[PDB]
Amino acid sequence: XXXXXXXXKXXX
Amino acid sequence: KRVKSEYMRLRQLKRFRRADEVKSMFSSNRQKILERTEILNQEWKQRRIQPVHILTSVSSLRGTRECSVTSDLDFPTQVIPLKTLNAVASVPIMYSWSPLQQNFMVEDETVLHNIPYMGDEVLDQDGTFIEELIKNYDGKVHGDRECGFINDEIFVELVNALGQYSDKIFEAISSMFPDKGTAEELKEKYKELTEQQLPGALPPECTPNIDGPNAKSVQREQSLHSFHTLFCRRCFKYDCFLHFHATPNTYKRKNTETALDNKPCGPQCYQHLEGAKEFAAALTPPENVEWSGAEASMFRVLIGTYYDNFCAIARLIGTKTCRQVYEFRVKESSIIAPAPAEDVDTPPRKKKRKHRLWAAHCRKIQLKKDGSSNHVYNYQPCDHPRQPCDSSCPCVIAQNFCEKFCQCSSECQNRFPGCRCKAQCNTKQCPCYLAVRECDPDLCLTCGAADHWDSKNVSCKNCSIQRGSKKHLLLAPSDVAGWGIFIKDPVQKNEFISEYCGEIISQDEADRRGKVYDKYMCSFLFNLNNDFVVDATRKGNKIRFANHSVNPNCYAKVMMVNGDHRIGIFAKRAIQTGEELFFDYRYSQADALKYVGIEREMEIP
Amino acid sequence: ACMLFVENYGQKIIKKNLCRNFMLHLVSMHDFNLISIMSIDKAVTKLR
Amino acid sequence: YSFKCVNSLKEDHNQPLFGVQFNWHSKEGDPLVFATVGSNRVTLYECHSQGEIRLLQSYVDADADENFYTCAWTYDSNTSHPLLAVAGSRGIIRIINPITMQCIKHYVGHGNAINELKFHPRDPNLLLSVSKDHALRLWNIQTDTLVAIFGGVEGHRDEVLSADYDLLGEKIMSCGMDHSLKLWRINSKRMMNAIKESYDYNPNKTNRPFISQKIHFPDFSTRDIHRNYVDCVRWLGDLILSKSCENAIVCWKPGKMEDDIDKIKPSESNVTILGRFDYSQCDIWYMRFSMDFWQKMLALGNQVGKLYVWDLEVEDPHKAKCTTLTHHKCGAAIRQTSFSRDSSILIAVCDDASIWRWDRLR
Ligand SMILES: Nc1ncnc2c1ncn2[C@@H]1O[C@H](CSCC[C@H](N)C(=O)O)[C@@H](O)[C@H]1O
Repeated sequence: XXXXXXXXKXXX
Repeated sequence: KRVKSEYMRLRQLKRFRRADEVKSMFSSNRQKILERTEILNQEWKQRRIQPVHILTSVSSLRGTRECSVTSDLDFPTQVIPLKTLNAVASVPIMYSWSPLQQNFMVEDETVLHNIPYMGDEVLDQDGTFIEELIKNYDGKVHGDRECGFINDEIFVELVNALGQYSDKIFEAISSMFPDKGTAEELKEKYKELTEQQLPGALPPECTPNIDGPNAKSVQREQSLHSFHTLFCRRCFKYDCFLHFHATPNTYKRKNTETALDNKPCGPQCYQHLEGAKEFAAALTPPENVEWSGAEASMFRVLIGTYYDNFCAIARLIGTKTCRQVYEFRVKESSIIAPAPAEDVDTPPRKKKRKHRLWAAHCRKIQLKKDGSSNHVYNYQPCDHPRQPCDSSCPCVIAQNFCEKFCQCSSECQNRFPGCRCKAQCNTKQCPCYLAVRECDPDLCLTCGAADHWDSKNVSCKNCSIQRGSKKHLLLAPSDVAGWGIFIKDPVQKNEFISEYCGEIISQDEADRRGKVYDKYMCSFLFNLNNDFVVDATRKGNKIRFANHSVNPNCYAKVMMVNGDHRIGIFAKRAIQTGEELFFDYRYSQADALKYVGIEREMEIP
Repeated sequence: ACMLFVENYGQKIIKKNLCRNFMLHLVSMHDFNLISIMSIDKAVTKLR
Repeated sequence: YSFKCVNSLKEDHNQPLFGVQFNWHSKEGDPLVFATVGSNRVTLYECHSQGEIRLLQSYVDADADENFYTCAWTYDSNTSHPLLAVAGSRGIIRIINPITMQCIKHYVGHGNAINELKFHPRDPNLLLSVSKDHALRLWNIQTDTLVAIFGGVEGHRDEVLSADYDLLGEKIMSCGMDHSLKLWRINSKRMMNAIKESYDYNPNKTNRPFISQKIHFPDFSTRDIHRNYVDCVRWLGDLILSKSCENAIVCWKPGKMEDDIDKIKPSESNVTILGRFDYSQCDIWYMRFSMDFWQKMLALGNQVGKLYVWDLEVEDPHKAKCTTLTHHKCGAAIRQTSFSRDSSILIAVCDDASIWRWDRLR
């Protein structure tokens, strides 16, 4: 379920 | 044990035949590309371009910045002066918003289907709220293990999984996929395998529209069944997008409202033959001419309409006379069940209906349920199939009138009396003005409620929503915050301003939306009632872009527009041309400082 | 609303030739007490 | 497939780099000049043989404390001079001419910030503006007339960045943060007309300002294509390539494999997916891939600085023979991708104010 977290204006 | 690998084994074989297929359009597309590229190349060749020229030194602009692009290689680092750019005034941000003048219901959203971006400065601290959000959505994120679906022969292979040849396979089908359904849905689709396609945009039986020549002789109720199902009398429209099912339309009505001037007014009427006329009243060899089933359709449609006026039937359908219709009406009635066609007068005729007893009911209405004066609920039709308007009356437990749209009959004392304000329904002595509702056109004959509903001049003021007496707004930045709304012409205190129109949504979704909204600090939401809330995010009115004051020139009054909870604006003080438009949002004080802190005032004392 | 509509769109209805179904909608309003018999004649006349 | 990064440069501003553009609108033999924008600096340059790229004239913002994001070339038939438009954090589209030395055109009216720029393939004077606003504003720069918005009552609830015209110019793709790919038919007579009357106007004609349209029902849309964002989708002619942060690239066609794009009803939602030319280690959004002016090759870099590039010929994803050009020095992030006006020269543009040029080993 962690893959569904995306906060990627830039790199992680 | 599951169908996925077999589906893979079935998908690969159909994938095998797709290799030339996928090659086909790819190759074909290039040919389409081939013509396209050169055609635009031709005109590109036709249109001459101007070679660019580099900057030269600007004498009057000597005092400027200089820069140089660093060659990552050993190449010389070329140097050029900077040069600025033109100036444009900024405008406040605004979401792409859609105009609205009405109200709509959207069902609650049961899936995340969105993970919006945010500036990413607060997630470093409160980053759990997003997965708190999906908790509110109960872990139902978009794009969860869908991977297309199962269809065609592989769908047929699901049916074979039900039988034993083969046990965990069909249970697995109803387990993993988001659209797994259940193994019972496989059994029904096994029965659906007999057709494999929808029979049509109709029930499986033949019910074409009558003007369609192949229309079956569908009986009255079945033919009428479409309308009531897809019509809403509450807002007198088909699919009233603001009210889904309403009620059966069976009702009581007197049938003797007809003068009944039965005459041989049409060649071969029910008259023109004494005996034929004689048998008409008693039943309350036809000609060789036939009847279409479509013709028979209105016959059962129209017999309910009057059951008696065969001449009007003839005045409707021009195929045959009143006779050979009245004959068939006799002939049709020779088979079908009788009709109610009943007349009543009710025990209450006059007196005992002094409106003070409704106020005496209202004492009971207040002495137990309305004392809080905050418990407000959505109107519902208090419909009493056999019971009277009892203590458990749907509107009584809802604590409101028996509306005319309800089926509490006319004798019901919980009906609102009327609007009898002979100067105007607009001010304190008018109890309908104290009523949350616009003065009903049927009631305030004393204030011109229905008088010239097309016109725009009347003494009453509680007559806005019924026509839409809207003002002329303005769009611009506001003194206090961002965009703003302004009035064009002077208005007086205690006067109408256009209603706060918007989408109607539920509390939880709004609570789900608000926390997201408040994370970006958004509020297009007005507290509708104890049960619902009005959304104005995407759709919205024209006043949605105004701002706030603690002492504004205008205020909002809660409205009950014909059983609809609505919200307009009214002027606190005098207004002349070119004024701002604010109102008290009525938040918490911590909220108010957080949200509407700007007040636009200095310290006089 | 009844005549003011059909004053403009009956020829559209005529072109559509859904007359036998349009009255079916008109059946409902009398069944809904919205319009009595008196305006019923108006519509059929405006067809013709 | 046979290339090499032969030169690389960097600008001293050190802010992240942004929209790259190669002047395909040009003439053969003429000195090819490319352009790109950073945070607040607009940059225009031309490469040359022997690995040299002469510095060219370029400007910079000095008042609006606003980061510029996107840009594209421009050309005027009346003056016969090319121009170029740029966008960013405030979205106000600005079109400058090196000959005129100044952008003397004002266009304000977007909400937050433009995230997509493209002129019409045929019209040299139109650009629909997808922004952070969830709005689609088309502009006739030549006549200084705004044109209809797209979406609205059925717009994009969430952000949308990627959009594209078909090469012929009758349908528009659009996809973004919402994972929906809403798409409209230009060839609609309603706005086929609207453009025609849009093309002509006078503020002195009447008091009423020009009234453009508001189209709200896209022909097709879906969200099942990508469980996450979709940000790099362009027209593969009749086909439509696609990809997401999942390091996966694919095409799709509306309906079934036998269904024409024009003949489908707007109400249909059936889908057909096809294509596997994928990648890895680029798990984020907000990059721009690139496809050649001749539509014969496909290219992209990776945030770790490697390049994922292939052709557009009969080579198909039945096996998808990979091609993974790269360099060791460039690894920070290739935000932007662009070529020369051929399969010869490529610019690799990195986040850290730096650029890198790949050249053909023809
Ligand atoms: N008087 C006030 N002072 C500070 N913020 C205010 C305010 N009135 C409204 N707001 C903020 O503005 C939001 C409403 S949307 C309006 C935004 C802004 N006034 C504009 O028109 O562009 C609310 O979330 C509230 O927090």
